[PDB]
Amino acid sequence: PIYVKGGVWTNVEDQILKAAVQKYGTHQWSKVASLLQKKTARQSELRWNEYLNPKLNFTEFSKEEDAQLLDLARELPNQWRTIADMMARPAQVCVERYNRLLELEDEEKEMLAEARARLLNTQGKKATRKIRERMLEESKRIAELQKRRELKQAGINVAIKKPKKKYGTDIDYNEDIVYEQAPMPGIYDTSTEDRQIKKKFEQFERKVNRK
Amino acid sequence: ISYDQLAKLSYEKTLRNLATQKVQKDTKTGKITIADDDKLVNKLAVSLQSESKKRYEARKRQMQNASFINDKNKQFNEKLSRE
Amino acid sequence: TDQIAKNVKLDDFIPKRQSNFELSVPLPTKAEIQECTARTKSYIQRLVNAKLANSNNRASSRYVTLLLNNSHHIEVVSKQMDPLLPRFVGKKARKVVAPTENDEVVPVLHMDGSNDRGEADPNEWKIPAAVSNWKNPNGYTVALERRVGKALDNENNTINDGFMKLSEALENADKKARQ
Amino acid sequence: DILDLEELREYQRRKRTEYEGYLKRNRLDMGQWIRYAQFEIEQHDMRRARSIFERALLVDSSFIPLWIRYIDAELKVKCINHARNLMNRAISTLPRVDKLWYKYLIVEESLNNVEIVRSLYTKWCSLEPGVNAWNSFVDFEIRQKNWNGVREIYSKYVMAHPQMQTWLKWVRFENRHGNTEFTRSVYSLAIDTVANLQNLQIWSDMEVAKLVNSFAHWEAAQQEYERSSALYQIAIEKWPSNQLLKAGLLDFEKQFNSIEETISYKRKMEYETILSNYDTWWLYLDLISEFPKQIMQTFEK
Amino acid sequence: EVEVLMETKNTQSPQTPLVEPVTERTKLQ
Amino acid sequence: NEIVKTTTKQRLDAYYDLELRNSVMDDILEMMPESIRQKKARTILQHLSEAWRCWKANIPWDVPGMPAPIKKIIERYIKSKADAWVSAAHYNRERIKRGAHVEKTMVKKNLGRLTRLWIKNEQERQRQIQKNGP
Amino acid sequence: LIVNRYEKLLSQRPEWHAPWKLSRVINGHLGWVRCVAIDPVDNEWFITGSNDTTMKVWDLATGKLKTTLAGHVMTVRDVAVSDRHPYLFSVSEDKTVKCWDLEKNQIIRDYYGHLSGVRTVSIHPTLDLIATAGRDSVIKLWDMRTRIPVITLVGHKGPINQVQCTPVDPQVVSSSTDATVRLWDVVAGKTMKVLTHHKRSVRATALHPKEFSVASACTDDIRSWGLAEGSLLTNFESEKTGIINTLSINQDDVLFAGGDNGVLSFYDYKSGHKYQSLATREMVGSLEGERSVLCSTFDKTGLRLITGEADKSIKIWKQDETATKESEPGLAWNPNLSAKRF
Amino acid sequence: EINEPPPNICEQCLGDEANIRMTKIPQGSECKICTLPFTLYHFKTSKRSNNIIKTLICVRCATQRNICQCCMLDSRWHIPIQLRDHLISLVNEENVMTEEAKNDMMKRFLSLKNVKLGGAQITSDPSEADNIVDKLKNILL
Amino acid sequence: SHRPQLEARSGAKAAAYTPTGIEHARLLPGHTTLKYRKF
RNA sequence: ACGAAUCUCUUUGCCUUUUGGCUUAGAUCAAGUGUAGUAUCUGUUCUUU
RNA sequence: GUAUGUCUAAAGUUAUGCUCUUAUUUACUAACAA
Ligand SMILES: [Zn+2]
Ligand SMILES: [Zn+2]
Repeated sequence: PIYVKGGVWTNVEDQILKAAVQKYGTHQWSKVASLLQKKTARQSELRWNEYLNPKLNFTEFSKEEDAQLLDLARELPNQWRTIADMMARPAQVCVERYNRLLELEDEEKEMLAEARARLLNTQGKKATRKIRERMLEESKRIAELQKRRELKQAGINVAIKKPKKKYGTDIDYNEDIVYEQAPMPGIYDTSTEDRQIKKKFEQFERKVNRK
Repeated sequence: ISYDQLAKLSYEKTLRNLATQKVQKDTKTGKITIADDDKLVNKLAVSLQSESKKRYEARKRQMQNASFINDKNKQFNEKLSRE
Repeated sequence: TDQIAKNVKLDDFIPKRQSNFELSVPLPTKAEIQECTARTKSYIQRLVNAKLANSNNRASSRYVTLLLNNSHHIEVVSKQMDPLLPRFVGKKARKVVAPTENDEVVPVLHMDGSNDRGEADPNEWKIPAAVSNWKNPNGYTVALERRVGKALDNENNTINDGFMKLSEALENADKKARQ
Repeated sequence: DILDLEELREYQRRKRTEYEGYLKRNRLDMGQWIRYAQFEIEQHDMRRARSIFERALLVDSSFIPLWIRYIDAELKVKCINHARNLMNRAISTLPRVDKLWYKYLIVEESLNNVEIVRSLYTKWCSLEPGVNAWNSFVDFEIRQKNWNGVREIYSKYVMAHPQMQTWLKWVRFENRHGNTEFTRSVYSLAIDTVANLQNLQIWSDMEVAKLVNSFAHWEAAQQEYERSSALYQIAIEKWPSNQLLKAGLLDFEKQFNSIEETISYKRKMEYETILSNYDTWWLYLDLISEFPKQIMQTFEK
Repeated sequence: EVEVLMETKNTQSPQTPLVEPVTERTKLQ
Repeated sequence: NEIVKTTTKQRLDAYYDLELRNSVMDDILEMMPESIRQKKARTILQHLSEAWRCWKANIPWDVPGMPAPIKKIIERYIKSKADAWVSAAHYNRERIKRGAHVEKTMVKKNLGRLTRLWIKNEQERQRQIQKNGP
Repeated sequence: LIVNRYEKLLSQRPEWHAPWKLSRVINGHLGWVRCVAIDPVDNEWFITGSNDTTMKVWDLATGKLKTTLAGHVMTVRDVAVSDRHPYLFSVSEDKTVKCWDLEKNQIIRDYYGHLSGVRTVSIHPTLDLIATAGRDSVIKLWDMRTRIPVITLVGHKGPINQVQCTPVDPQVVSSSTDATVRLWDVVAGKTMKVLTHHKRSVRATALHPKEFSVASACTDDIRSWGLAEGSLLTNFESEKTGIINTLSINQDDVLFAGGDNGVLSFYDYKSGHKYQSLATREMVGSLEGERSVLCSTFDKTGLRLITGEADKSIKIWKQDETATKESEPGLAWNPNLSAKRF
Repeated sequence: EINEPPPNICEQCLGDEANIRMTKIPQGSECKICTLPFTLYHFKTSKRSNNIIKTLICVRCATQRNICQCCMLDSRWHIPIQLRDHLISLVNEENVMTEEAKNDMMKRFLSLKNVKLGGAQITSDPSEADNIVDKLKNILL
Repeated sequence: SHRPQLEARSGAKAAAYTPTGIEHARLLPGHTTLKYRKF
């Protein structure tokens, strides 16, 4: 059922919100709200600001601090946000202290599963689609190989079709060297080495053929 | 430690790895054939491969040691935590 | 043997004035400047002419400022072609990768060796991995302390100097009114 | 998986296309280049690997690690001349980086082409490199059993690094050396050079003080203390600002009078004391030690 | 700096109002 | 295939900003004595971007682990950028008053900028009020 | 061999120059004054290119805003009045190299071609041809009359922070971020010689007037180079000073260098002797990183330095006419020798 | 660009006339090797000979192979390039090939390089050519 | 995904590229003649 | 015990898969159903381990 | 519903703890119906 948001902060929900904040940061409150099926953006942000943020404090005030507080009250009359700032505390808590001084789970688990799923899924659709295409492509390739290999076993040699070249100057790199930038001309002689490496190459090819 | 020092210090090390255990020029061609021991070059090749292999396995061990979501993030938080 | 890195040599490091100040590097000769100008001016004029007569706009044709292939001899000619068909059939805006052709090697040669200041500095220069309160591209979750910061609301002291006087003033004023 | 030849060819192609593509975007990602080159090496096609390295080099020469990787790749297939040629080229390009030189040196050492390593070392040292280069060279030339020509390079090692540490190191070497005559000779040389370039055109008073101290203790081991004494007098004579020098002298006197030692040393302590502010203790000390005009003048002060 | 021999100038408007050229056309009479 | 596009009203901002980050990056590399990699410049420029945003917010950009010189440099460059922005905004608003040809999108942009500017001004005034009494 | 050279250095004496003081300050622009260039025919007015894009022309004598010029879109990174013919070239990050005509105060000819935001223009002294180079890493050469690019001096492997056109064979000195400098056989389309004696961005270069040389800057070191052979001339004593933005040399061998520190350096061009440091001031409201001299040039006289600082200020500097060898000498020059270049 | 290099045509090909009149169309075709514009030169060998001879390849290509621009043969020996490379491979060496890259982009790139190919290095300098010839002769007997 | 600018399109390639021979709008000859100074 | 080599660990050094732009945070946060698919749920029984 | 992107369009290149059965949710998707 669709409805108007609000309610009360269940601890699991709070935890989820915290996680979201770690993920997306303190200025994308829409996304975090979306992550919570019950609670609004504004609600969420407020909660983070007021209760949930770890760079707040809820430790009791020293006698000096009490003095500072009540003195502020005396001097700044009920401008409690300002007062809170002065204290260096969140405002509601300060107010409460001042006042003191003067005198179901299936649903929750659903959003959890969804939440964890989201947070562990950090890529735009382009990415997902791309990896999908990659694995599909791989599958296609192996299937093709299986055909080719099958035919070889059968006795019909089929050369693998090239990639249908996208443009006139598209390169196949096995045809010939990519952009043979040769080594710097030889000061020390290199002839024997050239031979040996050539032999090694040819030998490798032979091995592959036999393999 | 600069790359000045770390070079010389690594130079000093591989000299301890050594401490464990002719020129002919055709000036018209410019080809300076230094005919040297083929057994020693092979001993360089095997040693140098072994040095690189030792290092390669060293990372593999350190990768298999263990507030994140994916492989990279875990390491990225480790890049933050080291500070 | 006197060839190992023959391209590099110490005299390139040597400043050729530090020894002998007032080593009068001669400002170029006027006559030789006329030479250079003549050469380069001739060249650039030719180049621009080439550029111009190349282009299809016949409009820019009016701002345009024999051989032997052995001991054997021959006459070269340029046959005028139909001014419908493309002037330069060859050129077709090819993509071409350039080979560098850095056949001669060239040094990169800096003289310094800093150890004390050069090693003490990197500890200061090491920049922290920038993380935002705005925008993760990769969606890496990270610690909340590393996320949100500033931590400087403390001040509270100079701000109050006057407020006391003000609120106190109000209190006293009110008292006076009341009584 | 990779069974037949043609199939392997296709694999090679596809991989290349990936690698090539990724290079196209970020021409500079040397990690990507070197990875690609590793791939070439793996394929056992060396020429292509070489080409890749070359291209990579062109894209960014200053990245030393790339050079190193190329070098080692070359070494791998026992294509030693290519490695050597390349390393020479690297040196030519970037001589003022050390790791290239060291790479070359180790290669040659393993090769046991000792003459060539000497020759190259001569070159590198000739370019007025870091002290480190000199030291490594010396170590090489000590690991080389001989003790001549080494002398010449030590002489040149002062020429490039006129530093007292150099001199001291040389002296240490001569200590290893059997013939004590050269030790004294070296000391004489060093002192002479110091004398010649007396004026403010070298190291501070510290280095010279250190040198004088070292010399003094060498002589102390040897017979002729007369000459040591003479040197000390000469030193105080030739040099002003003799806090270090006087200190050393005092120490020597103590070793080898007592009143003098207490006097000058104590006075120094007063100077030190002054620098700190026990200023009362200083003045008192002066009064006791004294001279008495300077005691009462400085007392007044 | 109101005191020092450094002479500050917070200029705003043009003197020559984009008509008077910056270099003048030399010619015959 | 040497297309190279000019700047125009439509792509002016993007070009500006790329030029800026190139300049900043260059300066930082000049400063940096280790000769760090491009990947280590990514951290730098990203840092810069965050700084810019912080400035936009009027939240002071005080990252602890930096070297002071870098912090200085970035502060400078964002001041330059900021100056460019504010003046541009001012020019736009006069333009809008005049009733000139101006992009619907552009006018919205200007509204946004001027709002942020206003908020920044305002809370600066609050700060001022705090810092030296009513 | 070092001791010989050092000895020789000590033997010689770098001459005394009169020191400098902040004569005039102009808070004219509403941005950084990244370009400054002064009319070499008359020595009357000098223009300065802001980041605003409004290059403003300033009389020296009065100091007043002579007139604004605003044909560009993005920061006018460089300008260059041609003494040879009455054409104020300029250039922005908008990739334009617009040629103004001062006989009309409008723009005349644009030079399209540049792939990326061009940093510097230099006009050829003995030709009607101008050189320009930017992030493209390419120093192009424009024929003015015909407004085409004639030639493109490819070579540099990174953006090309300065350029200087000379009259000789090496017609272009191209100073890049690539930690190089190039001299070119312009006719050939080839670097005749390539000096590389810099660790960092070679991002401030200047031709000496009556010497035929060119000083260049790095992050600290400031070489000075003799471009006949393509040879080095002199290392300088810039060992602790900042990243040099600009490097204008005086007529009287008084090489200036502008610090990203903010500190105005001052060198004897012949020797290298740092004969004055001067920590600049910022405008009252500025931040402490902003005091950075981003531009500089001397007049025809050589007795007025002009500096485009990032405090939106165009500061001007006189040599002290009350100065002597005893009343303000230099900074007691001393070649350091600590594994140094001298 | 400027017409800096001259055309590289051999003798046999060109024909035995004291003066022929050829024409040059600049930027006049893509070559037969490297797909790249060049100055196409062409001529009837005689006046009344029907067959025109057009310069197939570009001058850079010609230089690179060290060949005629009309014959595709070595300018020295007037023989097929491949054949001459085989001959060279046989005497003095074991391996001398002149690999043209059969990919349309790479061929251009290769053409651009001012570097002689295997056999071309021998046949360029006439001394070396002569040496090769004498060695070949020796091999014969 | 979509990434900042680092290594600019260097006009090395554009130099080695073949000419187009198009006639752009502004390369039409504007202000043919140059001015000069008195000197 | 000194010298060396091999192995394992720990401390530091190296960051070794270790955040790659800009705009008005680039903008705005909903009223749906049944039919099907897909996945995910949960129960549900029994089998044998 | 589209941009857009792949695919096909035929001729043979000469080598020797689980399985199970179901019913329910929720989500997403759907030019399919309402
Ligand atoms: Zn022919
Ligand atoms: Zn060709």
